[PDB]
Amino acid sequence: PAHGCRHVAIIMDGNGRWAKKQGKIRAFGHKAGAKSVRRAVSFAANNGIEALTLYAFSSVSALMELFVWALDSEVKSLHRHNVRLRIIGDTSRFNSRLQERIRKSEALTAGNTGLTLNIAANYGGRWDIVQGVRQLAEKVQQGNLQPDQIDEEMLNQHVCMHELAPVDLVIRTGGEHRISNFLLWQIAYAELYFTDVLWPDFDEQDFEGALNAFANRE
Amino acid sequence: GCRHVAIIMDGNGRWAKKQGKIRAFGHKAGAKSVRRAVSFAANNGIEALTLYAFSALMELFVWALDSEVKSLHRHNVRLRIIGDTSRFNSRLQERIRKSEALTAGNTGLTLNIAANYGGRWDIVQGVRQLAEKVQQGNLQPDQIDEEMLNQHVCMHELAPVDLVIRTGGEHRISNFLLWQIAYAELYFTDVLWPDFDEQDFEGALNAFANRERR
Ligand SMILES: O=P(O)(O)C(O)(Cc1cccc(-c2ccc(-c3ccccc3)cc2)c1)P(=O)(O)O
Ligand SMILES: O=P(O)(O)C(O)(Cc1cccc(-c2ccc(-c3ccccc3)cc2)c1)P(=O)(O)O
Repeated sequence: PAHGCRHVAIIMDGNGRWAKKQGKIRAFGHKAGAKSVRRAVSFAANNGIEALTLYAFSSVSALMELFVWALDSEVKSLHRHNVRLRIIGDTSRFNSRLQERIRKSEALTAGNTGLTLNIAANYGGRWDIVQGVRQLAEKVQQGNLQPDQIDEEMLNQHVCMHELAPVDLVIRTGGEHRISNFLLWQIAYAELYFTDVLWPDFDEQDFEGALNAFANRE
Repeated sequence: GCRHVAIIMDGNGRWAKKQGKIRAFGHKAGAKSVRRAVSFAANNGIEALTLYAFSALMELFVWALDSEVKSLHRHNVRLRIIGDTSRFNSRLQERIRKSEALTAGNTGLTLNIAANYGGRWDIVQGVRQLAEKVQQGNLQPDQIDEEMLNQHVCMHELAPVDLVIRTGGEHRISNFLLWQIAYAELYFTDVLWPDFDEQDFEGALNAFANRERR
């Protein structure tokens, strides 16, 4: 599309600060944050973005259960919106019901032709590089791979989201200017966009602002 | 307290053109800004300063080493070059090795110059080392973890990078440090490298300080 942006990653932060400023509890901030997630996803779909990767930053094993569990009611709506869903992160420690649910959801939306929405859950950028590395170590132990044949491009095939367009833009709301171990390998050439807007208030116009920044930046 | 600053020095050529001068002029001013930045870091107890030049130079590299290494040593600065130097000519490689050997025991600022460096390359050199230990048999694929990999990436022996500064206007890491900046504060300034001075540097350090608090 015109903005030249195919894949956007967002570090969502500030829901709690937002609530507290309103004199409200964290639950209120979560309702507002989900509403902002729904709006950012439709915005992305309606604007020709191919992939949207979302990371919720928290101001632990159970939390990442709730989080991904909530996303369950959302699956049907997402499917109906022709969105392809994927969960990225270490879910190897999640009970196998979730892992099946997760794979059902991924199976279900797998053939949709709209926005590919990647949701981070128990994700870490270093972990991501590590699992890809383990995968190369296996091929070594099997005598199929020679250490010296290992290059960037090869490791690149084993990190999360290798099959999607490379990340063009990473937006971080909430005021902090750090990656906080979200994508690392994948952001080597991405435009980085930091805004003080808290996630609950980040809307279509804020998203347009980031895309135009990227459009003119490149 | 900011212990290790990494800087993506960008803007020399664009700067030259603004003055109506040739590229070589920007370089000259570029190198003076490096001198000033390194003095500033040493002058303020920063443990490590890592410099990445973002874009013959092999002979000039020999010259920067032969000419400045003596002063850095006198300033108790420990010098290290990071990146792929395996293909530079052997004389430059030797010069790099001696300069490093000469200042290795210094205890002041450790100045890391990234030459022919890339963040992905850096992670891959570490991976290859770990693959060797697997091929041999003294490492099980699933024994590999974050800590282990971290022990084979450049600068693992130094304080973790706290602040990455990119001058020149672009808002990208451009395949500079990747594994190492997972928790680093990122500071972008439109100031062109030749104009980046003590005040600009402190501004970034202040940003780090103030933000570290809030
Ligand atoms: O932004 P924070 O750090 O204040 C916090 O809300 C965590 C958080 C960050 C970003 C996004 C979200 C969030 C993302 C998604 C949803 C959501 C989405 C769909 C359905 C239900 C709930 C709710 C909340 C939560 P926390 O739980 O740490 O107060
Ligand atoms: O413990 P509860 O039942 O009070 C509540 O937190 C449940 C909840 C609803 C929506 C989202 C979340 C939630 C969102 C995000 C995260 C999270 C995100 C990133 C890292 C760690 C934790 C954890 C939990 C939790 P609620 O939103 O109803 O206050």
